Amino acid sequence: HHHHHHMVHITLDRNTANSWLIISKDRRQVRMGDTHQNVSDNKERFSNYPMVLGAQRFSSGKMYWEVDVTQKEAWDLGVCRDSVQRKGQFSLSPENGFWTIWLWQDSYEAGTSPQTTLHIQVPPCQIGIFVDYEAGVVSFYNITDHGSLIYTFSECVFAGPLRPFFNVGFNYSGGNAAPLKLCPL
Ligand SMILES: CN(CC(=O)N1CCCCC1)S(C)(=O)=O
Repeated sequence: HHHHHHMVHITLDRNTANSWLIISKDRRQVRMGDTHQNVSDNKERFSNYPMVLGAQRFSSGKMYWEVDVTQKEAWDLGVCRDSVQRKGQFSLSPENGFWTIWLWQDSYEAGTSPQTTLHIQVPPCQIGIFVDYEAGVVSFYNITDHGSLIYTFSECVFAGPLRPFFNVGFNYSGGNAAPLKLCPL
């Protein structure tokens, strides 16, 4: 792909984070803590899952960023509407305002309803995410495999401003403590 020149500097919004997350001082990394991180509750925090939003809002144009997923067993990545549900249980779907892919139990899937199997020969250590607001496209790229395409959501109906979306995943196994990291431009 040749989307690299639309690179944007994403930072994480602490106020949206689940209360167990630890976001680095530079707001570029996030990991699961082993306990509640001693913050007040608010209506923006994702309550049931270890999720956090980027601070940036996009309503036009072309945007690109990269995320490091090295040695994680589970995670979700993509974009979502600014007005997605924060509290309780929900599925990641375009009907609920999410355009995402994930790793779970040794398989990769796109967050359609129902979910779609992905075909990845080289497990990625970094993921590229491209959004074309006007075209209604969200695409995912395997940076470890020379930028190969993972998945394209087309005919997207965003229906609002978009925010970068992250889930570090649960750490029931003791094998999923590693962080998500926003990679430098
Ligand atoms: C289920 N987790 C503990 C927990 O209750 N929380 C952390 C995750 C978000 C909800 C809050 S664990 C064992 O760390 O994956």
